[PDB]
Amino acid sequence: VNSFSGYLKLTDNVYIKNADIVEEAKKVKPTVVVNAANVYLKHGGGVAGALNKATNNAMQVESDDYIATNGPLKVGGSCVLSGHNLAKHCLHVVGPNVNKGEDIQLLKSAYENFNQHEVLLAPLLSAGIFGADPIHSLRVCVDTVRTNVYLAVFDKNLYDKLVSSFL
Ligand SMILES: Cc1c[nH]c2ncnc(NCC3(O)CCCC3)c12
Ligand SMILES: [Cl-]
Repeated sequence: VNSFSGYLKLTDNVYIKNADIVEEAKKVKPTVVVNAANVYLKHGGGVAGALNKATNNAMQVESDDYIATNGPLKVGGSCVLSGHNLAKHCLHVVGPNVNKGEDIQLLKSAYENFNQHEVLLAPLLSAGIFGADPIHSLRVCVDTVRTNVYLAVFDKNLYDKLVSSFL
């Protein structure tokens, strides 16, 4: 039993809800919130820009130190950093950004990072400003993640189409 509430169940292990991931994380304070990161951990917009804003830029400060030490992530890769006031940990996951010409096949590799965590709050990887089809992203999520994932979809109109088209 967990404190995730109001989710529609899609599979044994995948759940979904129309919700602002920022407001969800503050309410639940999950063990892991997933960020839709880029390789530079520059949290300028999208889910990443919103989460960082909610941390009063502490996420960005921590991220800049991480990059200065370790260099950029790989597309499809991840790192675990602090969750600040939103969660215990933030799993920064880099899905391919179609608006940069990045290979969409790397989306499966990106979702594989979720399997290292028993329970996560997460957005659809490569959706929104990363330019991929959110329906496809949901399919890859369901077919790749085996741990318990609570997907937050910000757009109510997008949320309804995702549910209404799920096979
Ligand atoms: C930008 C943002 C703020 N809070 C959020 N919570 C969950 N998802 C998000 N953006 C990913 C989308 O696919 C959902 C609708 C268009 C992009 C956000
Ligand atoms: Cl977005």
